[PDB]
Amino acid sequence: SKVKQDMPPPGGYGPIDYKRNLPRRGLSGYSMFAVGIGALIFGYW
Amino acid sequence: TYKYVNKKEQESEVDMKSATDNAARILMWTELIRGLGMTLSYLFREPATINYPFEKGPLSPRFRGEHALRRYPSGEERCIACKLCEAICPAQAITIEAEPRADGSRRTTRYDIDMTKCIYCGFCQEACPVDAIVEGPNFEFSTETHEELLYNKEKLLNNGDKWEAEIAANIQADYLYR
Amino acid sequence: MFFINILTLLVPILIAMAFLTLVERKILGYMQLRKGPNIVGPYGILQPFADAMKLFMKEPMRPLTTSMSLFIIAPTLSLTLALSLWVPLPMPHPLINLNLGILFILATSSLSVYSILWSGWASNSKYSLFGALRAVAQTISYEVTMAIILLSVLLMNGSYSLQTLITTQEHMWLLLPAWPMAMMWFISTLAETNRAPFDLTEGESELVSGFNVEYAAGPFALFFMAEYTNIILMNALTTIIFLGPLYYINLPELYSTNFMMEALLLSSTFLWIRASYPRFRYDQLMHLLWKNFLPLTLALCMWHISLPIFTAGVPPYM
Amino acid sequence: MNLYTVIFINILLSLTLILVAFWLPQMNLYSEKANPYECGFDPTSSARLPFSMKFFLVAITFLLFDLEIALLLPLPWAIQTIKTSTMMIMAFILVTILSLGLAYEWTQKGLEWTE
Amino acid sequence: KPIFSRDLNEAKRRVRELYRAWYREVPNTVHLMQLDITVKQGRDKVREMFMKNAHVTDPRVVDLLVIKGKMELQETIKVWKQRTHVMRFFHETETPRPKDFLSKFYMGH
Amino acid sequence: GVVATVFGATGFLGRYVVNHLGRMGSQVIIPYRCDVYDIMHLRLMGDLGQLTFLEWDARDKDSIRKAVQHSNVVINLIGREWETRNFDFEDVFVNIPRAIAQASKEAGVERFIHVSHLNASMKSSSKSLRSKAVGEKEVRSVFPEAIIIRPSDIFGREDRFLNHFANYRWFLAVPLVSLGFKTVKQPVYVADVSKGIVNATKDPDAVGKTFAFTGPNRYLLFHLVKYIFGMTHRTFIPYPLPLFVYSWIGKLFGLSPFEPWTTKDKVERIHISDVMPTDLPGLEDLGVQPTPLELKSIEVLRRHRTYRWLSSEIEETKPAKTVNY
Amino acid sequence: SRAEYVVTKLDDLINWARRSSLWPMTFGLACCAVEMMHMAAPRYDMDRFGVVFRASPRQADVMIVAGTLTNKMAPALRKVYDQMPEPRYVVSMGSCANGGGYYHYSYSVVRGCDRIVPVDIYVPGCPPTAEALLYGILQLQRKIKREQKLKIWYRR
Ligand SMILES: CCCCCCCCCCCCCCCCCC(=O)OC[C@H](COP(=O)(O)OCCN)OC(=O)CCCCCCCCCCCCCCCCC
Ligand SMILES: NC(=O)C1=CN([C@@H]2O[C@H](COP(=O)(O)OP(=O)(O)OC[C@H]3O[C@@H](n4cnc5c(N)ncnc54)[C@H](OP(=O)(O)O)[C@@H]3O)[C@@H](O)[C@H]2O)C=CC1
Ligand code: SF4
Ligand code: SF4
Ligand code: SF4
Repeated sequence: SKVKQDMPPPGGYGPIDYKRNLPRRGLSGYSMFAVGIGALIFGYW
Repeated sequence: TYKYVNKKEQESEVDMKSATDNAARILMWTELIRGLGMTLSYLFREPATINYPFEKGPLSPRFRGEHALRRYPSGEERCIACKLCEAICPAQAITIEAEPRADGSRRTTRYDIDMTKCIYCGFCQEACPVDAIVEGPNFEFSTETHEELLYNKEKLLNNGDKWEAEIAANIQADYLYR
Repeated sequence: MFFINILTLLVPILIAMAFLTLVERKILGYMQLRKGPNIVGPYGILQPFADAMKLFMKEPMRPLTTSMSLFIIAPTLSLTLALSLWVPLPMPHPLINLNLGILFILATSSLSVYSILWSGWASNSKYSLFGALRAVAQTISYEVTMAIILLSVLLMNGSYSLQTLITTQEHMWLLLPAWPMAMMWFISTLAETNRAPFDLTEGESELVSGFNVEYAAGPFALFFMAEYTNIILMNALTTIIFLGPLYYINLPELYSTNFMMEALLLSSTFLWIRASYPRFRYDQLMHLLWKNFLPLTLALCMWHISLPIFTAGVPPYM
Repeated sequence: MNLYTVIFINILLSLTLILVAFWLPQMNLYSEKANPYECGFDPTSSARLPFSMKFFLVAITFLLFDLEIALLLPLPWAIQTIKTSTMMIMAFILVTILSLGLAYEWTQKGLEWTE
Repeated sequence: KPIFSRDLNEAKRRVRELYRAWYREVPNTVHLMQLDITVKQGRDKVREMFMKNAHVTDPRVVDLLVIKGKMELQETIKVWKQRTHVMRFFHETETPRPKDFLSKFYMGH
Repeated sequence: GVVATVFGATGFLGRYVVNHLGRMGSQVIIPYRCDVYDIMHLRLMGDLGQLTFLEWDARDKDSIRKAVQHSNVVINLIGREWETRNFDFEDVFVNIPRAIAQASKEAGVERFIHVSHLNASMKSSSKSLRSKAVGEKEVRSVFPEAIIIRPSDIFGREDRFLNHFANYRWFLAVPLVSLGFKTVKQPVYVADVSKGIVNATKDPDAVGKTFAFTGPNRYLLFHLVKYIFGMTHRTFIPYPLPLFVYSWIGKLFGLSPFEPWTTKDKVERIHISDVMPTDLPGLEDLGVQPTPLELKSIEVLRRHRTYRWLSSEIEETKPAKTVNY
Repeated sequence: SRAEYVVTKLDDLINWARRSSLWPMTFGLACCAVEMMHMAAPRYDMDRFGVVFRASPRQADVMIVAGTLTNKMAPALRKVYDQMPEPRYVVSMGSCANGGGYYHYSYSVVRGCDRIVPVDIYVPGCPPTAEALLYGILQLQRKIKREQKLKIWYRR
């Protein structure tokens, strides 16, 4: 009987993600302020 | 090899779009809303808490729990007053007195473990040459008094008889690693 | 009959606070990936009563170094004002219609800080004094801008009576014309109720407990009931001022239900924020309120002084 | 009357809660329990010692700003006037004066806490 | 070789300064820590502890004793040492054993 | 090698008795009827296996026999300052002591130590004292060698004496019979009484005798209360009040379902003057040097002060005036 | 049925309140405080049983002595135990607190927190599992359930 001992699989394990991923927001800024000003003017009217 | 966790990037990136984006970030609380969104995402996940009394966590065959003294299948007790257990116990929780039994056998007359003094390390069960003293899988043996936590030979033997099937199964599973 | 109305107002509010404690604990648990209470009764609905009975049956403390009169008045005043603030709220009809209901709210809420101040000073304990002075600083921070925000939004209502907001918002939320003021009002209420991120008057991490560190059993229960009653009250005030619910003269219950839904949402948002953000520093809170809210608050106050005149939209009086 | 009644009822409810809290539980009193609290070690000095205030200037500024709110609060009735030009000029002047005071303190570093 | 004091006279000067300091501090200690003893008892205890080392003749040993006494004095001046730590100087939990030969014979060996 | 059964451990004096026995290292048996929560303070008074708590009931004599089974010494501290709905002075001071003494005699306990009271007399104006005298007689009848201890008033942290008097501040002024005068009090220290009992558990000469544990000094009630209020820097406003009015006030206060603040018998015993030693042994016979009230009053009375006077020295109060009657 | 029956039901309500809401004091001395943190953690979640921590001793019921008690620390532990208002219970978790543990024969360790305060429950282990500490808390709750203070008062 040959040895049976805990070892990684043949070839190896799949790659591990460790590097930070923090997806960035798509909202522009001009659009946000435009929505704000539009709401303000509509409410004032 | 090293990396900069927080290094200055630039101090002149000026265009209207960048300035307005920064102003919107400051005045609209973009990252704060992002954190709120993360917490909202967590609210809708299945909680990891388990119904503990009726649902217990996993435990390996090597789990070091309440001690027990085993018997041979014929009902004979394995203990032969080695006192290797007593000599190796780092916390000096084991106390053994033995006499030559009426059979002419080497057996213990008293074997006391101070469970309030033991550090549950397993050195006794790994130094025992005949697998006499073991740490079963029991982790629920709290008491209302201190003296109940001073185990004697009868208590340890009763624990062994009570958990014999599980202790034997754990030893069967793990002994090849030992 | 007026007594029956008093009961039907007070008792539901107390029960609402009692179960708001449970809802807070459960929402925090679920956001944090745990369950929260669910043993004490079905889904833990008996938890607030268990806690109240335990606290009121626990031995109350009379520390040797305390000034007993103030030590005991402070919790009583806290709960008294917490309950009193509910009186003039229209939903849609107030229990007590006041011409200056908003000024009543301001004066009562401002007086409520003296409960914390006197409790912390009468505890005659160092951490209690720390908590009292942090309450002083917090009040200085937020009170200056809260009044100006209320004035700026009231220049569109036309009067100080709360009941007039219902007819002002008969076609559109006051949030839309004045969402910038709504944000600062929300932050100011968050700071006023001594809630995170502005949970500094009782800051467990820095002060073991703040003002109420020498308080056990019933007096502590009084403080903790006043806090949550005030939370619900402030969210309801936001719901009435901004987020004007629907009102139809023939369907008062529709207004009641819309108001309850919106106030519940805003209170759950309070708890959500508490679960999300870290705490402030009691100088950073004052600097925020004085260097980013007060300038913009003054600017918007003068903007809303100008707006009715140059739009010819001056509100009516009475 | 409808207001005195409700306020008195709230006061009586709070007082009854206090009375129950104090006269229901079983009480065991001794000096070690009744001593002041400080993380398990005896306080080294009284809590009545002076406790320096690092925002005293901002407090005495808050007084004046509170009186400014006092002056600004009659605006809902003020805007109901036929002299809208005068009312607007006065409101703008008052608000700008308040802003100038705040800005002067800010620049002179009055809003910064003492160290 | 001298730790501080060249000779026993200088060591004694240091010891007497320490005794002055402890004698001065006893009243403030009692008042602040709310001990259930009298100033007379505190100063008697200070004297007893000082005299417990009256047999020493080495200037270096006297210097060590004075240094450790100054350390205890600082610890007491500041309220680092609490009432439970200070009332240990009085041993008000000890039942004295006798020095009589017959009494010792009766109790133990 | 002492095994001692303390029948009133869960009390003001029982805790000290148990503490001193544990320090001596003798096995202690505590028969209790209260809740298990009320004995936690005794729980830590002895090393492993030294103390044995067992439940008992005065009605059930099997419990008494079980308690006194393997005991060499039986200390009986049972008592009560008011007549309970189920137990009255007669029961508390005669029936239960007699039953305990007879059970102990039958079991074969070497020593029995019964605690009565200094002014326990058959003619006393006080119901409790009159019952205590009969209890002494019955105990010495059913256990002829039983030791009898007769403490005066006992003062300590958990006492009903100095605390009782200092609590008169809640009533503004202090009513006294004859304005305190014509009343001599000789209070003893609880630690001294406990040490005396424990020492009597082994003193060879103590068997069969009656002791009177009394403090060193005798004060007039007026001067004693004045000293108490001086220690608890409170305003002392004494005024006279005839004994019948005092007893009516005690009757009023004794109607509470719980622990009465005061009672007719309590005022009677407060106002009955202590007797003189008169040839009884005393603490010095057992080797306890009585501790004066002046030394140990601060540790009892400091918790009744306001912040202003909390940190005041023992020497800031003028000592009382001791009579020599 | 009887005033005795009513008193028993009242005391059952009393004990239900006490055991359903018991607020351990934020107190941890050594390793074992880490397993206490893990029992707080999501997997076991003490809060599910109504057990929420409180920093002030004035607003606590049960003191969980979790870790070695040294001679320099014992007075402070006793002070916080005293300043806990009654009723108050003590759970000694870990071997250091049950007895002396690994450091039983040391010059600076109190051989058992029960030498300083009267202990209600003992949790063996080094450290005990978070499930073991939870079992100890349940045992304490059963102890509180069997109290009968009011029945004792009525009989008295
Ligand atoms: C049409 C002509 C006229 C037009 C006029 C209109 C002009 C446009 C005005 C746009 C401005 C909108 C008002 C927004 C006010 C925000 C004030 C501000 O700038 O934020 C301050 C602070 C930022 O922090 P900091 O980076 O330190 O800023 C100083 C930098 N040296 O930011 C903070 O205060 C955040 C700290 C507190 C966080 C609390 C947590 C809140 C969580 C989110 C709540 C979401 C719900 C809010 C809605 C409530 C509705 C009732
Ligand atoms: N000033 C004093 O304290 C003086 C005391 N004495 C005597 O010393 C003895 C101790 O009294 P003390 O302990 O000081 O005050 P306590 O009232 O505390 O003594 C009461 C003791 O008796 C027990 N007890 C009372 N009634 C019963 C009962 N019906 N069945 C069983 N046990 C009962 C109590 O148990 P629980 O409380 O758990 O029911 C408690 O252990 C008494 O005999 C007293 O007269 C002598 C002189 C003066
Ligand atoms: S426990 Fe094992 S090693 Fe020790 S005496 Fe018994 S058989 Fe021998
Ligand atoms: S597990 Fe370790 S400490 Fe415990 S008895 Fe065995 S050898 Fe001793
Ligand atoms: S009992 Fe064990 S795990 Fe717990 S603190 Fe002590 S050594 Fe660490």
